[PDB]
Amino acid sequence: VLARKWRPQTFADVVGQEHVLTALANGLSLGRIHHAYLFSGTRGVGKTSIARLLAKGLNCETGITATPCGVCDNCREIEQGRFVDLIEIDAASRTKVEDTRDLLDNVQYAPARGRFKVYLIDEVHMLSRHSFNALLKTLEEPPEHVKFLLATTDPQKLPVTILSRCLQFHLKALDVEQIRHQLEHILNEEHIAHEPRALQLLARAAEGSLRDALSLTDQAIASGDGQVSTQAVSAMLGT
Ligand SMILES: Nc1ncnc2c1ncn2[C@@H]1O[C@H](COP(=O)(O)OP(=O)(O)OP(O)(O)=S)[C@@H](O)[C@H]1O
Ligand SMILES: [Zn+2]
Repeated sequence: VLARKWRPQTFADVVGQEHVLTALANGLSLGRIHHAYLFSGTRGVGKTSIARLLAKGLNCETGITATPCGVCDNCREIEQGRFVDLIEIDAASRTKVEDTRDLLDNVQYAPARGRFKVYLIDEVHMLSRHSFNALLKTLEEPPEHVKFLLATTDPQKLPVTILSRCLQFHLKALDVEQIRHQLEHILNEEHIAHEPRALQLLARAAEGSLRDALSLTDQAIASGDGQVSTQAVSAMLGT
């Protein structure tokens, strides 16, 4: 679907989180790396995308950069989600509760391939109290070669002892114009027909989320004869 196909592959592909992208790039470019990053914000605004690019910028074979090359093996594997040094943890999953608990109790201090062992934790506020302390403990005695990239829609639900040990970045819900322009850009690249009004209606219905925006666009295309027209979208949205 559009959402997976148009996942940001470079900071330049990211829509509207400038204040965050400028700080991450400055830090990366000057070799100033903190041990833990926290990305907060609502739904589908780009938290995981940015965390993933940061992990990519940190392990690029080309060197620590704010512009991962995107063609080296480390970059390709991270992209595929099959990189040995990018350990993805989902605190919100009912199914991976043990793996979540175990991996955090057994941090692998030495990367096997890349220069850093990276942990990316989704919805970190949903971790058990046990794991919170496991994490805290690691953030208190920062293993080198190991970086923690946390994401969450509710930073406040997080123990202040942990929040305090991260570099916090607050992502904003995206503007109607920010979303509208991205949809237009994507549809132009896909060579899919669209009408101005139709895109305005989808951007508005997305209500701040680029992911919901792409999901609504994919539904529009599928139910509207392989195109995005004002008439078909209005009917679909109940305009
Ligand atoms: N700022 C953005 N710029 C460009 N595309 C984006 C942006 N935010 C979201 N997208 C699209 O939305 C999809 C999901 O975005 P994510 O980065 O996973 O959002 P998120 O903020 O982590 O959302 P959750 O998991 O619901 S909290 C991506 O694969 C993109 O196609
Ligand atoms: Zn690379």
